[PDB]
Amino acid sequence: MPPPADIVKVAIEWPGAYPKLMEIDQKKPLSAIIKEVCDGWSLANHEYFALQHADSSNFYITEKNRNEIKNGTILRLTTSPAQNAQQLHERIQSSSMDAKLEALKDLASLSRDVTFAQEFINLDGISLLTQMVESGTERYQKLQKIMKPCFGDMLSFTLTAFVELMDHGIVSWDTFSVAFIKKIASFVNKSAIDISILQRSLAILESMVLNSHDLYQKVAQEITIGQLIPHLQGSDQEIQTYTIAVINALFLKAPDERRQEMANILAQKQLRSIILTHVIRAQRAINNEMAHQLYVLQVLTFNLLEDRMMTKMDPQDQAQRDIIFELRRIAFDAESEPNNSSGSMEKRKSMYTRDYKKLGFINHVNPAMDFTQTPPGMLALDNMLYFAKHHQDAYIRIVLENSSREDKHECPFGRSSIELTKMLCEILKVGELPSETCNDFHPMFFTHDRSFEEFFCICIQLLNKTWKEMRATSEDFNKVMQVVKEQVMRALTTKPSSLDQFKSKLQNLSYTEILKIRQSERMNQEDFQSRPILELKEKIQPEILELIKQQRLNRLVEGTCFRKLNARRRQDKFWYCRLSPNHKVLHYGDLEESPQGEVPHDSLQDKLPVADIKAVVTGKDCPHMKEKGALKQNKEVLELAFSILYDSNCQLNFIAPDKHEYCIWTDGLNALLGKDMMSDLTRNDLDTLLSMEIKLRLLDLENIQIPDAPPPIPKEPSNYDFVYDCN
Amino acid sequence: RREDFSLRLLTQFPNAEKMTSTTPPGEDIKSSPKQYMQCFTVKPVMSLPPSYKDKPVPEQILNYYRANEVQQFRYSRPFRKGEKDPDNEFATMWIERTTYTTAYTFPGILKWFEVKQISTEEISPLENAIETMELTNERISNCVQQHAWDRSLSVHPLSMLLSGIVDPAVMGGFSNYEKAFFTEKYLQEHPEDQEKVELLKRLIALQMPLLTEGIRIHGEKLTEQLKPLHERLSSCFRELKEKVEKHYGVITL
Amino acid sequence: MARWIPTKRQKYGVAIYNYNASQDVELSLQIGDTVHILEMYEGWYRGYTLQNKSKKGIFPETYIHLKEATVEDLGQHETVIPGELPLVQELTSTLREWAVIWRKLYVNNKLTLFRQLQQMTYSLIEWRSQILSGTLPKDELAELKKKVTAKIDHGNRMLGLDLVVRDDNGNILDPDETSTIALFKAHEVASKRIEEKIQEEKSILQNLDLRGQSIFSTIHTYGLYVNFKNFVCNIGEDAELFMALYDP
Amino acid sequence: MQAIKCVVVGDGAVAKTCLLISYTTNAFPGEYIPTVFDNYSANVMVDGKPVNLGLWDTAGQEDYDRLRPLSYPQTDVFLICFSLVSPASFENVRAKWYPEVRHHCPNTPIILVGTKLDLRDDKDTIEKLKEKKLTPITYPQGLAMAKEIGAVKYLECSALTQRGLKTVFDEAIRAVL
Repeated sequence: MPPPADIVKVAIEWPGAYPKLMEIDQKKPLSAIIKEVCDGWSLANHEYFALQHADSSNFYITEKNRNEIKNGTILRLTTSPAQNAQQLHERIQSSSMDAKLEALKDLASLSRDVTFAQEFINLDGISLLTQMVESGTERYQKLQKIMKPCFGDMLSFTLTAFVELMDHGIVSWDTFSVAFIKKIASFVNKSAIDISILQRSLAILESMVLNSHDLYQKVAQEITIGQLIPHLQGSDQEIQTYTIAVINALFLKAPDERRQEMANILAQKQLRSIILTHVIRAQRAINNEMAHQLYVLQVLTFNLLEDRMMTKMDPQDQAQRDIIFELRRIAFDAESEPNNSSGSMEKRKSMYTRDYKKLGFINHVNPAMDFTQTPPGMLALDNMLYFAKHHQDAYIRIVLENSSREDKHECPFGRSSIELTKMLCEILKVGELPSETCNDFHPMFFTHDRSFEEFFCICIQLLNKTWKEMRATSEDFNKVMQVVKEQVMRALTTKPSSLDQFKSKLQNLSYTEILKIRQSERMNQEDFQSRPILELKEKIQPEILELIKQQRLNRLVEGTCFRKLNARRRQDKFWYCRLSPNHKVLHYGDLEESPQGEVPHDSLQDKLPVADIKAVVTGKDCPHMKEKGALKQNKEVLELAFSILYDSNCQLNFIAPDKHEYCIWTDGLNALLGKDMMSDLTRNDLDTLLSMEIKLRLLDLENIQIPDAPPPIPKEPSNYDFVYDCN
Repeated sequence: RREDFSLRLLTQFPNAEKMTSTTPPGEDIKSSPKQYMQCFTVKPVMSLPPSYKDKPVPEQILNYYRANEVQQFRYSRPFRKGEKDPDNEFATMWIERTTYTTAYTFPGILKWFEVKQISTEEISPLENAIETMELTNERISNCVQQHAWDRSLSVHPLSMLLSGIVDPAVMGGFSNYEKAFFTEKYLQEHPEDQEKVELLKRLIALQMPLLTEGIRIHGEKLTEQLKPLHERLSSCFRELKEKVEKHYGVITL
Repeated sequence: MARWIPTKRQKYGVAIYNYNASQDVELSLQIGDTVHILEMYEGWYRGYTLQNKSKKGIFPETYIHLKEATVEDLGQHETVIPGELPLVQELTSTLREWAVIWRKLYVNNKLTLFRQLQQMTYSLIEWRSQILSGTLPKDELAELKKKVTAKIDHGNRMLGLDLVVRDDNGNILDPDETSTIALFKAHEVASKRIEEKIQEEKSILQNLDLRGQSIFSTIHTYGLYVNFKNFVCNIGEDAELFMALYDP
Repeated sequence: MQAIKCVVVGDGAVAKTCLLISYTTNAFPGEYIPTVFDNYSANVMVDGKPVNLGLWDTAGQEDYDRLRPLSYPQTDVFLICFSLVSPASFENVRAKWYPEVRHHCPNTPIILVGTKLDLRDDKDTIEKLKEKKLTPITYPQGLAMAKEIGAVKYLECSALTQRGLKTVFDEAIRAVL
């Protein structure tokens, strides 16, 4: 509630005015402060000047931005945002050239000013940008033909102002006319140009893409994959950034049917590899933004594989049936007669049985029941096809090894391929929706168009070689599959950057010696933490958390003199909330200013089951805080405001006496919700107590140490023929 | 009120789940776990004040015996039986009032008790009209009498009544009687049960002097704001007077 | 599962780490998961668990951290120093008592006392660890024995528990129920120390110098610690500082 | 011991009759007794002291505007009503009832009250509203209308529920007291 320091000793200037430092009070309307300042500089017409910070902002002081007036921040009086907007209509659209250029650099610098943006959008000067750089382009053609460096700089600043006024959105996005995209095209379509023009032009390309899908379609004719590459070849990092962002945009707003096409075109024009050789292992830097761009390229190829990942395609379709038959022939024929290539149905069942009890398939009526689970289904088939094209060596050897073994040591190739593909898809983020969140990029994916597929082939190779080193079976098929996934993790953490490095890392991970190194790292990470003992501790976890929960629930029972919606004027800043031992009824609400708090009776809000209670939202999440009128409470009770859902019309918009008890209450309610807690006190107390507790267990073993790793099991006499009986 | 009591009882219990067909029990619930219950206010059957059978008993006496020393209870069951005309609700109203005979009489040693024995009834809209209008009449008797002894009184509920009765405004009860029973179509549906409709005629007949005390005490307690009221009341009142004389065809008294 | 042997050399039925529930009475054992075993098979041990002394637990011999003896420390001479590991094992039992006692404490909020409980507990456990070897010289054993018995009785006086007895070398010699009057007077002396300690707690809760003289009644030789730094001035000539104590 | 007049009016397609009669009857939801008379009453303790009250349950047709003002004096509070699932009721109230009742007793606490809260979220009903271009208008704009008048309070109930119905009448009685 209470106001900040209103009396503030700030410098107040006007360009050319020597500052005079008073004790300005911020409470009175800013018209009066501007009035006294202007009269001090002998200025009438107060509404036509607005103060602004002499900060790097140059942002005009309105009522929205005067809580940024801190002791020592110089105030620089100048024209009010509406006056600056009108100044800009006349010095952005006009026929003067230098005035346009400098005023437009001003407008670009000033668009970030929302206070200016209000009246400038009321003036609609972005349309005036439209005229100045589409009409103005043809007014001065005779000599702009030679002014084109300076003219391009003018139009680049127009682009800057256009985007930095479009972001406000108070003016609709389509303020530009088609000649605007004609100029942007002339920037993207043509040969190399100035860095600023190309930068802001690619920015505006991706801006129209962002605006609408129709704007996407109409900009696509100006953004061609053939012409979008020289911007990458424009060695400057930022040109590469924006051209890859435009690539991502073209992937994004296109229909998936055209998304496959553009993934193919990315493949042919080398976009994958050429961006690899221009940024990744070249002399250009991977920023966070370059990480995002390369990541979204790889993820876009991934999610155009997702078209064959997500869905469940036909297992028994005759075309896919024949293509898996030809895959199983080019794979299995090294141990098959030439008769079974096109054998009868009865022979198909017989060869299924012989050749798939060698692959432990439960349903041997159709191997497609090992492709009937998706992802990938048909894209495991695609992996088989790629091996037929690129990795038929690993394909054939892994098939033959498992084609020579009925026993459980077998590698169920339909099953192994399907589940290997799906696991490395989830691990490698194959087929995910592109999002800027994940901020890494894998160069190993940019070393190969189908590096996904070679990843899968090399992991099947390492899988089976390590099986012949780990005598792995198909009852451990899940277990040794997790072993192979661990191999993949111990590769990916080291971040292999290409095909050869991934090969070398996986082979070095092939249980030769580095096991002792990584379990030594585990011994190190128990030496201060006791990892087997961590298993011990967190094993029986729920006792301490549950007792904490019922503890805090008791606290809810004994509750407090809670606080309300603006519980201020004769209002109950104090009202009790007693849970009854029912633990279904809560006695709370508009309860009087209570000295001892809880009188147990049918409170003014006497009932509260978990049943009506959906969830709680805390602080600014409270719709009464999101209430912008009579329920405007100040945000310092954030740690006090909650809002529990019930009946979707009556809320628990209420305030807490302080923070930690607020946390305790919310913990208890979440316990009623049956979820985690939200007191840090909770985590701290639980960790210290359980740690000490388990420390209160070492009392038995000490002065002799623990075998941390599990010993073997000394054998028993299986019978119960006790030499000494029980009891 | 009812569900305040429902709340207090749910308090008493875990498994706060309520039956909803408030009148009948549920056989599956007779055996199924997950305890059920159902709450509904019931009707305290009037006492039988001994030795007061006809005497000029005052009000306090009757009001006290009204609520206490009670061992019978009813619960009136709105129920459609017949054709469901839109214009009316009365064409089907059949009331299966439920008898509640408990062991003892409130007040008692316990603020509640079991029921010892239950039974139901079945009430024709003929009858329904009969007793409903009847009880309405004695309610009028109550208001007129209570201001017949009291004077320093809020005459307002008298205005309540005289308004509500004088115009069956949103729904015309008296014409409803006419159409439902007085019309001979009913006396082909229930020819022999003209014995009933003649009772209703007798009832509106006795209503007439009763509403007449209503009118005269209104006039005595008439204040200037009651005047437009009373003019419409008396207008429609001798209107319904001649109605009972001939249009209702009841023999007046 | 068979070939079990009647012996007491498996009362060290002591866990090493987590296990599984493969047997009827098994689980991921804790650290202090002692099982008071009788059925002695070579590779596997089954006998009454500490948690359930009416039920066995069948646990692998290498998973067992067996030691020869019983829960005792002096009959088979499992003391690192003779006779006082009986004290530390009863201490451990007392620690398990404190364990549950606080595991009811948190529901009430007096829990600063809960805190000081665990801090005394940390004192106790680190003493446990230091005495787990033959570290200290034996006079220090005596002194710290008095201190740890002090802490034990402090807890039990806090926690409405008994009076333990026999301060020196065992706390339990005296309750051998051999004499009787000595028991009464030892109970008496323990009560004295308890009352002294609660008085000193409620007094050092207020006073901080009467405690000093209560300590210094016996000893009367002390040393006032002096540490001089520099005389701040320019004497310009050689000087000599003469620090003597004077009684006006 | 005391009494309180009050009036209720609303659209004729909703029969607030059912509301009041089920309330004072106290009977089960959707099982109330339909009577032959209007103008119901209730003797209820609200807070501390019991109070009687009778509700002028009036016919709402406009041609009955000529009888209703005769009872306008000493209307302790009024209860203006509608149906949530009826935008037609919205038009009725906003255009006729709200204006002329505001005119008639401009200085007396007034609470608008919803209706058919259960029907307001009947999916078949609201899909009929869309296939008849009636809008299943929700609470917040109803509250917005309450602010339009700045009514001393606003609520909704539902007859097939009695939800808030008790509370409806609770604020109703305590507005006077």
